[PDB]
Amino acid sequence: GAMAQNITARIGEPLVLKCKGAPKKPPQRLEWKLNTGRTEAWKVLSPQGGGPWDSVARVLPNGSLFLPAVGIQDEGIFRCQAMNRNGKETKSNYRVRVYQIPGKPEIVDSASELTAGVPNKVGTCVSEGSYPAGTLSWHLDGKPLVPNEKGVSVKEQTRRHPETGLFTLQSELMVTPARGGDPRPTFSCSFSPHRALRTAPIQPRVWE
Amino acid sequence: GAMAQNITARIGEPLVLKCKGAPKKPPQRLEWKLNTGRTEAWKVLSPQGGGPWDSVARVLPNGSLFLPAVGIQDEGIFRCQAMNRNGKETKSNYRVRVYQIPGKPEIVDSASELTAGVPNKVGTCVSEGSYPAGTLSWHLDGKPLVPNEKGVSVKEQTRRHPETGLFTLQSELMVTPARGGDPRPTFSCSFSPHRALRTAPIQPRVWE
Ligand SMILES: Cc1cccc2c(-c3cn[nH]c3)c(C(=O)O)[nH]c12
Ligand SMILES: Cc1cccc2c(-c3cn[nH]c3)c(C(=O)O)[nH]c12
Ligand SMILES: Cc1cccc2c(-c3cn[nH]c3)c(C(=O)O)[nH]c12
Ligand SMILES: Cc1cccc2c(-c3cn[nH]c3)c(C(=O)O)[nH]c12
Ligand SMILES: Cc1cccc2c(-c3cn[nH]c3)c(C(=O)O)[nH]c12
Ligand SMILES: Cc1cccc2c(-c3cn[nH]c3)c(C(=O)O)[nH]c12
Ligand SMILES: [Cl-]
Repeated sequence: GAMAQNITARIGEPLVLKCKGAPKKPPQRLEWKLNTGRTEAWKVLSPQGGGPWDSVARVLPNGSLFLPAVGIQDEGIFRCQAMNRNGKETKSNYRVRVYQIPGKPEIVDSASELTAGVPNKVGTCVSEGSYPAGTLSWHLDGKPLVPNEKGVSVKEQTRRHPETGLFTLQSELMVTPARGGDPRPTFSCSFSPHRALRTAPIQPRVWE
Repeated sequence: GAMAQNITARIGEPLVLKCKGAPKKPPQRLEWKLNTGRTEAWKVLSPQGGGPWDSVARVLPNGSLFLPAVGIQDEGIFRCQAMNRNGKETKSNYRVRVYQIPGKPEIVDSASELTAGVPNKVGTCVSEGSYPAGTLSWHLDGKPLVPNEKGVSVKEQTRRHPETGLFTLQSELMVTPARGGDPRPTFSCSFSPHRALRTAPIQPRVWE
């Protein structure tokens, strides 16, 4: 596409996009153009408004475009074109990506006792309500645990809420602990999209 | 009053105030209370909306209060109170003051020729369209010119636009230049509400 400002908008929160260069109050010669999941190619929005788009996006007295509640379908490109009283044309170009922060991740069904030298199911971590999906990762004493490595196996699962489209992630961690290691290791789970959300650590005990 | 967050809102621009602690989507147990120039003491706004207030301020799906175009009469106090799913009450308290930036100040009717030793009309400076009024100040070589001093006299005039309520300021500067000084001094005028807006300097000639 063209040079744009990248906007990240939270699902459910309002979004205001400025039409740069426009008159501060009506009358204004401006046009908004948007191409999102709600549109078949470009849709033109006028200051006069009207029609179904009035429940979704309206042009404000100052010429900004306002979306009361951003949803998944508003991902896309939003463009404004305006004229001054002087006569200069100004263009504004936005790449809108939407997001939702899931709830705090949770470790469920954790093991109390690992046996060094064999593979062990450590636990299952669950994140609910993210958009885009994101990923779950595991940590040992603060160091990141890399899958397909030192007897570390991770399996993951993504599910979509049938109506909101928000993702629920489930991650299963299996380790083979090393004979002669920390007999009380600390495992955590973190969600990464924005900062990271970490779980409460689990501290199982190992046969050495 | 009580402890509040101070909000400065530009006349003509939208304003969104977050109702902290509220659920991100309906159903929500929340109330907005506002006391501004549009109200006789407190006015309560509900998520259901309705009535004349729908042309002025509405409660968004996330419980924020939205004002499409702030005006002078929206100065005052905006309060929210909410219950989350856990059950805690959260309060949000805002003191909203509105403002407008005037256009660039201009020197009109400047003198090209001053005579040192007598009082001289240097010029007249004009600012249009501020809220609150603000004040005009004069500068000599970049250093601020203080009234009631070395033959420095300033007279000022404030006018109100009969429909928008915005202020137009007019300032007249009179100096008594000093014999033996800069024979080509530089005078500017600045508006102070936020940064300061300065005029193009005027450079008269002084007969020492
Ligand atoms: C009456 C009226 C005024 C303004 C826009 C629309 C649209 C529409 C155009 N693209 N997306 C929606 C429709 C429809 O979709 O039928 N009707 C409208
Ligand atoms: C109750 C309520 C609260 C907040 C916004 C709206 C809008 C609306 C404003 N801009 N875009 C949509 C409409 C509508 O007129 O459909 N109703 C609303
Ligand atoms: C590259 C670019 C950046 C920002 C705005 C535009 C517009 C445009 C938006 N409304 N009206 C026109 C157009 C075009 O449609 O030509 N191109 C643009
Ligand atoms: C201040 C004031 C003057 C006149 C009417 C109303 C209404 C109203 C509600 N439903 N129909 C009208 C409300 C409100 O309940 O928000 N406030 C008002
Ligand atoms: C009652 C009423 C009549 C006509 C327009 C609006 C708007 C509005 C239009 N563009 N932007 C905002 C709002 C609001 O969303 O507050 N209410 C309105
Ligand atoms: C001090 C203070 C800060 C923030 C909100 C409130 C509210 C209140 C707002 N809507 N509903 C109640 C009240 C009250 O009116 O009890 N006091 C408050
Ligand atoms: Cl007046």
